[PDB]
Amino acid sequence: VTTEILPVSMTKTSVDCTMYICCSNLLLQYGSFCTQLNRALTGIAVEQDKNTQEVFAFIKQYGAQKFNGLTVLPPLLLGKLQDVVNQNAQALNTLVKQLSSNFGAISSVLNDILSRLDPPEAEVQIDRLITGRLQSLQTYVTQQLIRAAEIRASANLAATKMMSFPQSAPHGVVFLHVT
Amino acid sequence: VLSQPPSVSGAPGQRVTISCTGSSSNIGAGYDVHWYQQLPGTAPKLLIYGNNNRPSGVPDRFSGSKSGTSASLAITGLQAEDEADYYCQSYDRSLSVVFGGGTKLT
Amino acid sequence: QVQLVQSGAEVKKPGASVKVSCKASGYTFTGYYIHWVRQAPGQGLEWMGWINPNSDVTNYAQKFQGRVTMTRDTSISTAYMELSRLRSDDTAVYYCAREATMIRGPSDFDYWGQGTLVTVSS
Repeated sequence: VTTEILPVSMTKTSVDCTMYICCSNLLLQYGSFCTQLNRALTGIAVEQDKNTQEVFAFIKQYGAQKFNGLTVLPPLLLGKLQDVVNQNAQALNTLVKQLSSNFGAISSVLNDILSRLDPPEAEVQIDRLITGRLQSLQTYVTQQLIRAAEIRASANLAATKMMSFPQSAPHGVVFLHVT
Repeated sequence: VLSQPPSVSGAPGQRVTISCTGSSSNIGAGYDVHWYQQLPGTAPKLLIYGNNNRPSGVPDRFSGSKSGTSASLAITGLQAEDEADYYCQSYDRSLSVVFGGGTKLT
Repeated sequence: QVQLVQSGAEVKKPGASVKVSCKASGYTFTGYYIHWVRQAPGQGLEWMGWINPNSDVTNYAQKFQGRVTMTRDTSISTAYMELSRLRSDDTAVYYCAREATMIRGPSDFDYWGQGTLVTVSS
């Protein structure tokens, strides 16, 4: 009997742009890029959901305004799973740590940048800040794309594998192959 | 804005350093100094990003560092291909990028 | 791969304006940045200005304030430069560069464009 462990799932992380960017005029300026990022992230989330459906049939602090709109969507349904969880948490923690950076601005908050600095320079400053946070989210989206491709390949492999006795596991499955 | 030596010379095979001196508002403020190589007749190519990091397609002989309001690039083991224009840059408090002068390593 | 390609050369007379176009391919034009940097022949690179494709807010240098208007067209992924009121000192190669992914403050110009020679004389 040989035991093998296959990842099936990854934590669904959706982003709402309305409080991630923010007035409601910054949303009009910066909504397109964040809309592509949000659409890619919900594509990743729906991909993970049908991965679980096909195979089977900051996360501690979150369990939304405190995290700048960076939420975790709960799904409707031992080494490799530990890497999946650890690098997912590393990606999310790196993202949260990177929103805390000022990104070269006079401050990392939107209240102070409209307070002690003039509007015709504040427009450039706020552009730098919000577009930098959006590029950080772009880097997170790219990492989730490549990792979602990896767990996608593993999920189709597990679906083709589904004598053998299966058991559920956190974000994955385990197979007992009797031979 | 950034002050650099006009040109530098040297025989092939040894280490030579070029500098990049600026004010406290653009290097001393913590902003990343970047270095660029321009071969004659073509667009300048990325040489050093992130002040010490090295991108792909470029060998390890190029190196860079900062200290306070200064930055420095060094080449180790120079050859007949490395004679090209070099530039340094930094961002300021208005986040307006400033390029240094052209250094003619010849 | 990522490539930035420019239009042809211009032999515009003094008093006119340029329409220097920068087509960006291989990457999402929304996001990142499009900077314009000019190089007079025989001198070093000096900056002109950056446009952000998301918001169309500019940042010119203090020398080029009021004469240069960067416009972006995200449908064709192309950044237009309009340097109005040319003089004889504006004969230069007008490079179009792309700022890289920003981590802990602003970063380098990861890819550079082709060379547009704008010569201005009688």
